[PDB]
Amino acid sequence: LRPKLSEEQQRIIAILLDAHHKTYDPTYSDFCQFRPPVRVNDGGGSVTLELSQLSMLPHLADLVSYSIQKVIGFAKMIPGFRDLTSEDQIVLLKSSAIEVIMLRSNESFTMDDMSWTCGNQDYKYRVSDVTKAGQSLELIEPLIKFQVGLKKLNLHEEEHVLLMAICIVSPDRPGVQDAALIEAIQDRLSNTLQTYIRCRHPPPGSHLLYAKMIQKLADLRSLNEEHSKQYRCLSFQPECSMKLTPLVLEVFG
Ligand SMILES: C=C1/C(=C\C=C2/CCC[C@]3(C)[C@@H]([C@H](C)CCCC(C)(C)O)CC[C@@H]23)C[C@@H](O)C[C@@H]1O
Repeated sequence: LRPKLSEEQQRIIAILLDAHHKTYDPTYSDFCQFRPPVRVNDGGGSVTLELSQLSMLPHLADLVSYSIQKVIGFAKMIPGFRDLTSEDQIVLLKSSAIEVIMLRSNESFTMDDMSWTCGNQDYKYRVSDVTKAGQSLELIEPLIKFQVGLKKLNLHEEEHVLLMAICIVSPDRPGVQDAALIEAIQDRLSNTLQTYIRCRHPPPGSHLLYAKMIQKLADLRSLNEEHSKQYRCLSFQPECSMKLTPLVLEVFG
């Protein structure tokens, strides 16, 4: 069976596409406003040197902080999100922030050279640039594999935005009060996605794709946990707080 998208479902997709278009600048034109990226000579991938300098942290922390703000904006536009209490809204945002950033970054990720390309060389982020931000390969390598796998799904933008929405509105986040309401909202979203794939996504991908996308959400949980572990280590570095931002400190602290 391939039930047609209901008027409500079509409206949901429209709202999410619009929300994404208003919160994700494909030209990355604001990036020049972030603290400048600095790339020290670390061909050896020296953890000691990376931690001593954290040369790329101010820039990437600003990029992440900026992205969290955009995600907050996107989330507020998710149909039903505002029906939740502010406490639940914040619980969901803080817990999904890094995951949505990883998902949305797939738009700048390119398999041409396995980097996040957001402009000229200055705004091209490679594994080496992330390690220069004090991040561990224990996180970055799996992150890259995740990006490639997500790339290969060749998601329509409709699927991309629905996946980010579903990621955010997850009832199984620690601290949520009204898990029931959250699940109802997510189910409305998941049903839209499943319905969209079944009647709009041409094979060989008409089906099976929903399962692959849901698996990505599971992968994201592991990446989230891995990032939290690495962020903790990074936080031990003296003077690190100044290289981050208040929003970043709050979300991951
Ligand atoms: C942000 C966005 C972009 C890229 C994402 C990247 C590339 C650089 C390194 C990042 C920011 C990863 C880092 C492991 C996260 C480190 C954060 C912290 C220093 C606080 O522990 C996660 C996603 C990666 C650019 C654009 O796609 C908008 C998107 O929204």
